[PDB]
Amino acid sequence: MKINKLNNASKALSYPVKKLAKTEKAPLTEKQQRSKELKKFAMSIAREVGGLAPYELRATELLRRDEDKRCKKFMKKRLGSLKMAKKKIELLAEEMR
Amino acid sequence: GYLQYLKEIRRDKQSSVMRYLLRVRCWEYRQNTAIHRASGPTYLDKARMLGYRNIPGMCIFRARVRRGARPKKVLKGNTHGKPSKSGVYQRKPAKRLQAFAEIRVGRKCSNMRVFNSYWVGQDRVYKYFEVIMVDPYCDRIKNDKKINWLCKPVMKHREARGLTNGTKTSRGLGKGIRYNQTKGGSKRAAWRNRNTQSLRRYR
Amino acid sequence: MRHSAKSWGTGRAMARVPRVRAGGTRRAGQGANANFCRGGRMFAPTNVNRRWNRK
Amino acid sequence: DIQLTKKQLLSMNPRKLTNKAQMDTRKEVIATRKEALVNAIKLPPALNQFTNYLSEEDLKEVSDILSKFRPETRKERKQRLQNERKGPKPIIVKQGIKHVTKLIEEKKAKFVLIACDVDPIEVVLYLPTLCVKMGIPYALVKTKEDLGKIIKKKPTTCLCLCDVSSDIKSKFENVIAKCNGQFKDNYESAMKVWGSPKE
RNA sequence: AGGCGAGCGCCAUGAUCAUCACGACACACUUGUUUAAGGAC
RNA sequence: GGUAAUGCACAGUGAAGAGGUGGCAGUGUGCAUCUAAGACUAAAUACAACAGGAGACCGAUAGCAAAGAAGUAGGUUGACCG
RNA sequence: ACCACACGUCCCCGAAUACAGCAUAGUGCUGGAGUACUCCUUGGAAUUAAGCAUAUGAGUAAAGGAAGGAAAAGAAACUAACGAGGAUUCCCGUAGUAGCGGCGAGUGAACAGGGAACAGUCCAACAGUGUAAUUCUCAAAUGAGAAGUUGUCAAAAGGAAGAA
Repeated sequence: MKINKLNNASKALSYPVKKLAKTEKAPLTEKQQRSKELKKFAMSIAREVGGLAPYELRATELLRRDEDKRCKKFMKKRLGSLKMAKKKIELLAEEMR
Repeated sequence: GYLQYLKEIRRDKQSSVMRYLLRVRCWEYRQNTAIHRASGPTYLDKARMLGYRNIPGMCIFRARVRRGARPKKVLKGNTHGKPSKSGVYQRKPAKRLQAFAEIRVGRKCSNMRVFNSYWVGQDRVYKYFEVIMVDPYCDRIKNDKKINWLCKPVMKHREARGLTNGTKTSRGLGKGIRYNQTKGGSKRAAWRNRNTQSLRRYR
Repeated sequence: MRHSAKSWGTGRAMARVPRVRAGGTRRAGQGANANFCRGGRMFAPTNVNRRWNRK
Repeated sequence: DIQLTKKQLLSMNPRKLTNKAQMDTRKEVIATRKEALVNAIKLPPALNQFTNYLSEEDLKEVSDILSKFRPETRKERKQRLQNERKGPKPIIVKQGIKHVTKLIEEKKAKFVLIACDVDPIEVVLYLPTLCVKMGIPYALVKTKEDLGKIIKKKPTTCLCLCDVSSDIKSKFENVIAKCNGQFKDNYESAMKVWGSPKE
């Protein structure tokens, strides 16, 4: 059997290359900026025209009573992900302020 | 532009305006016959993502499907076999409910090709869909440069062979280790490649 | 192996070979599938999977 | 053959009309029963807006201004192109939802008309809120056909104007003041009242 | 924000969200009472 | 094969514009790699009827059921059988 | 005379239709046959476990739908942790392995490494506003009308080779 002869320490070694730095892409052109602005604008109009959904109302009500941990549990069960819940709570909080 | 505003409103399905419109439209769809022709698309943005234009030789039809799982077709629950294969209820279909809509529209509109389909509503009993159809024997279409491909003879009855957006999803196709069951083209293509004995000349 | 055949079983004063189901012809009741039968199948039929070449 | 009365049509069950001969009647049963349902239930504030529109008198006043900026016909267009370029840039009234929304967004548009009887409505639903945010005046008209007649062609969803000839300026300003009264000035109050069932 | 027994639990009543019967209308749904009858059952 | 879910469905519930994955459940945090929910695509691969060429194959109880007017003579109420 | 190549003629029943469903400005299209090979559904039991109920045979048989000379697939919400590679399909191989399993009987893949053949592109998001510039019909040598603003319209002839 030609397997499992080296230790983990010696398997971790590596050859000394010379690396190339990554080309950063930070510049964003004028036309790309206007494009992003118009999309964010459109998102405002929808919220203005049609308002909040039932679970969003129930959520925001709990935030007024400082029921932070109840709101957390509630949102987790509605959206599934604990990450989506943490994000949606932060967006709702900012809307109320 | 205009199509962006429509997208954002169509996504808010529990806004007051969308609850209003879903209620009134689902009432009307159920008073009509089970497959009927529409005047135009209900949602302009969605139909245009999927390839609709308002030119001669394209149409929208609308279809309804009954909801829930589909029971085993046996009398009195008698299956004549082993007990692990005796269940009748809680058996779920392999294809989406959408796939049934596409298959039935294609039978009725036999002179035309099924392009794509989308959701338009639900209630306690039915689910409702719009199907985009094209006519390959039409001078306008034969000379188009974007949908002229549908006239190739291989494009007959795409829906029956699991090739449309609604019918494709039950096949299990994809890229990576999570889809090893379909390496080769399909489940049956993988089966053949795995259950064959190769007998070379010199051996 | 083409024909419809079945054994008559014991109690008929005949050997229990499969026999041909028919009527109207002399072929009725004749002995069908086995290697010891006229028009039956050969023992261990020759087959393409044999090893033809040699190393 | 015979025209059925309103009472009859409201009585019939559409699902029991089944023969090929009966299809036109099935259509009429559905049409009348839908009307009764929509009058019975409350409208959200945004949909309720399109219940308020100009009088036939105001429509006349507005049309009698706008008609002087009619678009070119194909006959006119051909002639123009055989001749050379001459004179100043024309003023023309503009049409179609795609162009209008662009001109609102670019803050080019100066006054806008919108039609009410549009199906599906989601095409025009957002225009008043966008007009209020950009600060452009507007007015609502009953039918798509009312608009078609102004520009002497097929019905449309909306019309727009981006410029004013000095000749017209006095009348123009008065019209805008009338419109602001019925429409733009009232907006913030309107977005909070639900449409009552109709008596 | 009131009252009782050597701030405690117990007894008063005043604001905040669901919510179970009962009424009275008509719009879903039901029935050849059908230019009609029921009715959120 | 997919093991505290590999893929596919049905009912409830239901996102974000930024998200998905790194074969063992969870929470946090850097790092690497990609961009789903719309479409098209040649060549290299598979195999009947019908035609052509070959063979250490069978030689009229064999070889296809059938080397002649063979799916024929003939038979089943019938499906079918020969 | 006779033969070989093509054409003309081609009774009645049969999808069998003076019909059904459906599209266009209009002309029209579908239906039945075939289905070895390819794609999509539905779905057994004999048998093995020396009994048998989970499991096996097997996602096989049977029954339905559909297409072509092939069909399906296909240009990474992909692998990998190397000093990394780079669409799909096929062959050699990893491998009767990692694992699944009354952990019994039995089942069972992937990347690498060596090759055959090689090719990349479209729609939406996002079309001239000093004028729908776009498609179709009839006339005419320059007019009438239909579709369309709930959005139309984003360019080349051309050739000698190769094979039967």
